[PDB]
Amino acid sequence: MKVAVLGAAGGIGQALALLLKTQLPSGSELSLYDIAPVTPGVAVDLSHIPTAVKIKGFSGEDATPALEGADVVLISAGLFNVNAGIVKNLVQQVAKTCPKACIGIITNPVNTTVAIAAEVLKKAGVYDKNKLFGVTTLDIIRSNTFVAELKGKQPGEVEVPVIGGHSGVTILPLLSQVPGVSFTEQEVADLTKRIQNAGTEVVEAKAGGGSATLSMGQAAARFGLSLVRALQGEQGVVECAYVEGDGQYARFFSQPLLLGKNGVEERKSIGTLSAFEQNALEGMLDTLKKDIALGQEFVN
Ligand SMILES: [Ag+]
Ligand SMILES: [Ag+]
Ligand SMILES: [Ag+]
Ligand SMILES: [Ag+]
Ligand SMILES: [Ag+]
Ligand SMILES: [Ag+]
Ligand SMILES: [Ag+]
Repeated sequence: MKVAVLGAAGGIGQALALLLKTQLPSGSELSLYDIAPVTPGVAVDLSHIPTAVKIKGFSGEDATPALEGADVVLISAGLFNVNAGIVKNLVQQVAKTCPKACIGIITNPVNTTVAIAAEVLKKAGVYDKNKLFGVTTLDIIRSNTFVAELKGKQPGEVEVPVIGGHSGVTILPLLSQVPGVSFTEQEVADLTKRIQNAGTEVVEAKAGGGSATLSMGQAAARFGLSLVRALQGEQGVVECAYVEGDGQYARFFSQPLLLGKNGVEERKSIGTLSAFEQNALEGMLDTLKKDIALGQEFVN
């Protein structure tokens, strides 16, 4: 099982490649691609770590050598028009090479970049809605951290469902579904406000030094590993991701997903929502639908 990381020389990409090199199952393969000429040396660097994960790095404007045989493609390359054009170009490159591969978009704005990728794969006639994922895992592990700190739980034993989008008011953590933990109405609003603004927390603390890179690589690594495990045939692998589903709330929407040997095996229901959550859901659907349309019009 081969994972291709497009944009592997950036902050997110290098952290993701390090975690995949050290945590991918034995026998996996890892290919790094980035326009930065350092990328082949990034792979040789990681190649000295003693794990059973073959790794090779590529540069230049042609990513196709890195994409050959890839079963999973994670795109973290990357103002909006520049990043939007980068996502569209790289997804067009994947459609020429590995039309099967599961594709996880990390490049922000995820609410828009996933719609960009979908319209591209459609134009190439290779689009499979069970194989395109918007990586929203950072919202989950942030919610796990904030809930565990507030409620005095072990951070590794808390799992918060997070649905909707990946930006601002479209991030809706379903705090009413955390087992064994109850929240006041003040704690729900406060936690929701911090979870929706957590990206700005990092930008301000970095004093202009950028946004989240290390925790984003950790979240992307968690999702990629779950995908790889499910593609190997492991059962009961459930992760949340921004995907094109039934369109009950929006064309793309983050929800629990049973993963399988072909990507999505079943889109699980979001479950019961509290009054606060159902109101936060319908209050942000307009912004989410506009996020999607922005990506749809960028391609069309
Ligand atoms: Ag392939
Ligand atoms: Ag291929
Ligand atoms: Ag696949
Ligand atoms: Ag797939
Ligand atoms: Ag992210
Ligand atoms: Ag979730
Ligand atoms: Ag989930």
